[PDB]
Amino acid sequence: STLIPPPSKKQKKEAQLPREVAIIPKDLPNVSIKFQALDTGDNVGGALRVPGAISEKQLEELLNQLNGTSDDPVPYTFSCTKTIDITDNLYSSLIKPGYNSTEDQITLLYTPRAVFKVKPVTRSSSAIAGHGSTILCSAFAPHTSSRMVTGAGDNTARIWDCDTQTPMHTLKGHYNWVLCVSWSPDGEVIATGSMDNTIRLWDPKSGQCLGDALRGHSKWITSLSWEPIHLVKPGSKPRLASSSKDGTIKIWDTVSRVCQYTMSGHTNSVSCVKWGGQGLLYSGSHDRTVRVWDINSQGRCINILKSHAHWVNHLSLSTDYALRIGAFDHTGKKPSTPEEAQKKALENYEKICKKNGNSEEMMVTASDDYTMFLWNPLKSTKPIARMTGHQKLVNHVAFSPDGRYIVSASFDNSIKLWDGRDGKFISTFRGHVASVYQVAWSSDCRLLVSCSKDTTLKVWDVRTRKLSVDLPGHKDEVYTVDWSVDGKRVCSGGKDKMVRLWTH
Amino acid sequence: ARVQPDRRWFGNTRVISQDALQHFRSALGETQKDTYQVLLRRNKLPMSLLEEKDADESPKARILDTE
Amino acid sequence: MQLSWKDIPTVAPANDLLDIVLNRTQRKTPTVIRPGFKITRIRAFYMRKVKYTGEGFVEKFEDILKGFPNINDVHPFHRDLMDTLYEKNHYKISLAAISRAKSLVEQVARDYVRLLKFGQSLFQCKQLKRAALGRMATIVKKLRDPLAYL
Amino acid sequence: PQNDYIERHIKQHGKRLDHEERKRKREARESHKISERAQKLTGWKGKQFAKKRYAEKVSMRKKIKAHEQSKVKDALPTYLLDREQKFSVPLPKVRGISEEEMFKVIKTGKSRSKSWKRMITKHTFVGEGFTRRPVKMERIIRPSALRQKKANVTHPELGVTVFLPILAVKKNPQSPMYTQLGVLTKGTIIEVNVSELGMVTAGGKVVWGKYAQVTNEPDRDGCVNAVLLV
RNA sequence: UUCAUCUAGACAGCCGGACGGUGGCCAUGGAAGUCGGAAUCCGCUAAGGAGUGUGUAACAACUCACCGGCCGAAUGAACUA
RNA sequence: GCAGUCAAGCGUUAUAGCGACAUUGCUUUUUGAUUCGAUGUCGGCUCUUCCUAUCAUACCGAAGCAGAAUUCGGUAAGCGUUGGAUACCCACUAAUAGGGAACGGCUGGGUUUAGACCGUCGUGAGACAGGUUAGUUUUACCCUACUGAU
Ligand SMILES: [Mg+2]
Ligand SMILES: [Mg+2]
Repeated sequence: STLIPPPSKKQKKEAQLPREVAIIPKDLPNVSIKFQALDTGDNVGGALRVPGAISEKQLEELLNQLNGTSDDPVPYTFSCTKTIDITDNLYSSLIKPGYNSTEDQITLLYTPRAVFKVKPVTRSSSAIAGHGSTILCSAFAPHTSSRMVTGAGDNTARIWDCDTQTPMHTLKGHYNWVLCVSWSPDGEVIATGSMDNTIRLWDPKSGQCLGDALRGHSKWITSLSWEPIHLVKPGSKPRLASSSKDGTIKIWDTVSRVCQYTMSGHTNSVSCVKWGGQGLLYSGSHDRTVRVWDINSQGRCINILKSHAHWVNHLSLSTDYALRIGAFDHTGKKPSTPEEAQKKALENYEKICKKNGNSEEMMVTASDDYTMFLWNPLKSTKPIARMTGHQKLVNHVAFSPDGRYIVSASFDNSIKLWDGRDGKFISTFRGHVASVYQVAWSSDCRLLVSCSKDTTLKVWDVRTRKLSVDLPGHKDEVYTVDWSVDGKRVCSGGKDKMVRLWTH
Repeated sequence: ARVQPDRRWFGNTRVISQDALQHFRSALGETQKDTYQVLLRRNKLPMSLLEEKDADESPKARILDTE
Repeated sequence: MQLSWKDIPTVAPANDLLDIVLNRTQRKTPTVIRPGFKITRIRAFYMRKVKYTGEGFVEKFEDILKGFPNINDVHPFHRDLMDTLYEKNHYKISLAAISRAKSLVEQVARDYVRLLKFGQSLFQCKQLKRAALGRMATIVKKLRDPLAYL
Repeated sequence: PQNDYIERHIKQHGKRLDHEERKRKREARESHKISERAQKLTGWKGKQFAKKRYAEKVSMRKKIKAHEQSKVKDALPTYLLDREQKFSVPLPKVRGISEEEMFKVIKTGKSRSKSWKRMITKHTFVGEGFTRRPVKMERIIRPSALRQKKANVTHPELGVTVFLPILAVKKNPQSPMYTQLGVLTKGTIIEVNVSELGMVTAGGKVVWGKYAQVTNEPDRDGCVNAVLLV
């Protein structure tokens, strides 16, 4: 094993020398600061003088008292413009490095954060067997973290109980490889789209198949999306959109188990379909185009976006986490009535959708031309930004659950972090020695997990922009990874025919 | 000329840890070269892993794949 | 301006170009060498084979490269017309493939002449010459589609 | 003339009056002409003609088989489909090479009376930081044109060949003297850099050095080919 | 040498038929079997490909895949020496 | 070259093993950009003939071959294939093709012995990793062959 060079004799003498102590001064003068929001740029109080030894919690309470919301405070983070975040106190964060003097003002930008915290996963809970072939897709239940669905190449899916790390149900309806699995946003039905151009619906509690399979596609299913709960009328079940290799997006109403619309504008294989929160659908396909359809206009193609020089491999939405989670939260609370479920889903969607004046739903498309494009398809037809820097194709892309960051996993053994609003480049996550297949965020937007061809997972801290923990254990390539809604478990699977569950 | 069967031929000869990779990656870039220092011996390192530089632009897409 | 580009010599495909160059080497260079001759004579024989084949490939590639117009350097009207007719991207990519193949052939020729300087037997010199010609042939066979397009 | 002027001329004036009959008669004579060429062509042209005839017949039989087959009638993820690509060594015994073949006698002096210098005729690996010794003390000579730094290493799993740098010469089967001189012949065990292969151990360590065995004669073919020992 | 065809018709030749839904769907300035991409079905037949090639800007026209009429006795293919 | 794939065959009643034609990966990536150790035999002058694996000249075939020009190919050795500068350039030219009878008479570099100097090594006599300069071998009237002559 190759080791870093040892310290020299002079360095050992310097180590044996006594150390300085970073203590807070007592005669520290008052500092003038100006509050400003990151999303809106609104100034609170103008220039206010605070003690130089102000702590982050006391500054948060001061901001809450300025806003008039001390009764129900919301935890925020602070940054200062080179932008430096506030770790412990103002003196150590800014004054101790000496970048800003006491006489000069300090412009503090505040950004809301999550009340809860997710601890990083540091070990494997279990390595569960059962599948006969390579594992292709995995997903967690939205309501609970104890249910995981995994579809593999042995023409089967499996429902695993995450509390005991044991298999619970086996789904054996399909005839060919189960390419994609998905859970309903209300947690009622699991949809499996397979290699044999079919889709099957399953009740997970009984582990049973609901009627016959959905048929009509001529080639294998590529992606599945569900209608958002906040758009579904109460008392109704969400519809299922499916993309496939044949170039068509089919919409299925599961109440009558029929097909309503068959969008057919693409001339090549549709890579992915996503059902947004404003009654629109976005499809990325191998004909270098992204098609924007309207569900309210008989499935007509509203727009065609053409800016890529190769296949668009993946797309993501700003509110994608909210659309996937539906009405549930990180605490696993279940609404009593469909009306309450619809209202809670609407609030969860709006908290990400409507901000900084007008409600916007940004989209990001990652393609085989080594690049990504950031769009705002509602207001404009041109792309808002172009993200470049990857030396190989960008296989996966994901918005943060708060919609403030974009993470792109490419085939050049790298991940890249970009701003979620204007698409400016932030940082590079390095450490994988093979191509990164896919990525996943944590619930509080502070941790990231990625699976790679080098048989390893990696957990990264977004704030410090560095690797947190490397997770080996898989015997071969890891194809699918997911993080639970409560941020307690991580599931992974690949060519070793084993489901790896990881916990803190 | 014969080679005897041995399990030493099939073992790993050189490995590097993630912490060592990060240390050398951060050190490569912070070096301040002195004109009066000469290179007496080069350290043996996986330079293909350690030499990763952020690039502002990506190369052009290969058009022969699609057309 | 040139205004006309008819005087471009015929571009043979990959297999036909290989036949032309290799059979030109076999015809125009001496073919009888004996194992009882001096090692210097044997080395010179096989060096001449490698160098002549490399020169033939290089001059064919140069005749291709000089003949075709420069799409960016012509008048913008002609540039737009040729872009509409022949897809300027494919045009430049094919010509760059020709240029890169020329460079690779030159490098193979130089390297194998240098290696043939240290041959110890007729068998070894023959193997080195066959290796040089086979690598040149692989380089040329990789140009099947750009040559037909051109 | 401009554009497709010959096709326009054929459209507006036709062809020669005996064109169709002459072409039909030539295509009818083609079988006799092929047989006469096969029986008359001599030497290299005859050999090439026979080779091309064999290739054409094989292609025709494959086409007929494909038509008849047509008339009779890895478990990859979504993002990877529609995309394409004992402890015994593979060469436990190789041909022995004597010192007479390995070394070449170099003579020095005006009358060439001294014969103590020896030149290595095979390809060598000299490592990093190599400086030639002074000529008065240089007995063993490794010429620069025969020095190698990289090799084409083939991985048995996944079936890929990569151009990898050479790290060390572990064992030359002929002699430990050749091992310490760095001679690269067939059957030699070398150490190669495998950083680009992305191998990770069970403990999370990145593998960047492994062993390979040379499978060819670089002095014969101008390059080093090796198989990775996995 | 082994498979096949054959006076309820052997190989060549000549003549006739070679249809209808239909200009099948998408695409194209135009594309009707014959620039392309995926289906490649049904009916009536003795038989007739959602077409083997020539040909048209597209059609048209010819052709052969196949069937029939005349002719009347052996013939074809693959291997071996 | 190495490693692999397919299968017309070969082998067999144990879907073992050989295996033509094809094909992939490395060498080698995309916008026509921008000299690296020959350890021992080389070159001229004059002049003849031979090979064809044909550069030119003669006659043909094919090609988006309009004309002009050019490319590939066929028969073909009758006839030619240069002048210079220091292996590469310049020019003329129809063209400046390759090779054998040595490399299984004059003449320069080389086997150059005795003189001399510089460098490296050696305690030295001396040797060489080497570099420079100066340095006598002189038939024919014999037989045949060839050219002419009785
Ligand atoms: Mg000839
Ligand atoms: Mg002397």
